[PDB]
Amino acid sequence: AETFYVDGA
Amino acid sequence: PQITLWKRPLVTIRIGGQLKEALLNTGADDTVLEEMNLPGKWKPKMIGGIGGFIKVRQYDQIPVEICGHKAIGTVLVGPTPVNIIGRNLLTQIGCTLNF
Amino acid sequence: PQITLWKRPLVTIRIGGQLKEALLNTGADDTVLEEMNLPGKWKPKMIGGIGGFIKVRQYDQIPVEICGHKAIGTVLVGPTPVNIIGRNLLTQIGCTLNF
Repeated sequence: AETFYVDGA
Repeated sequence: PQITLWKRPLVTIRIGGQLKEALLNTGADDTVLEEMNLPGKWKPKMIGGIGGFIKVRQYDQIPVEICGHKAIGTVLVGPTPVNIIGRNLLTQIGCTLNF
Repeated sequence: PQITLWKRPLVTIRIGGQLKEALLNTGADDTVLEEMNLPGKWKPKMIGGIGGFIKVRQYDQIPVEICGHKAIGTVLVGPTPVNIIGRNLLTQIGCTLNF
């Protein structure tokens, strides 16, 4: 599936 | 409203005059939208995810309406498969996680 | 409890008799943990996100305690940048988004 973790760094 | 998580939490948002479908993402620090021609000055930025990093364009103080809830802040634009509403905007509409 | 989003929503989880810190992620369909050993047989799988896809190990029916609440489901293990609790387990503990 899709794991949309987003690191703002 | 109260949103269950049986399916992806997608809601309608308004930005740059256009209405789009976006994912309410507590796992994203920033808001990232699919490629679109927004007017204005922007700065380059790299954001990381599962798999790696991608280059995006950063625009500041962009008005965004989420389910009739007005917000304004930073929006990143780049090659993402889905529109993502991150914590920077979620906090603005009083969104919380409850269990 | 009710969790605000000014900071990343991290909580303590217990799995395989160990304690770890994980991110409550409404933007993830599944739960993916950093490489660790887990009892049982695992099947190779691939999941995708912002910077492409990665290869993970899939374990089924794994008990996971999240902030004291019990869940038993599929847990993916691989090179994820951070421990992620996805919708598959968030629904089990009755988690919802509210605003």
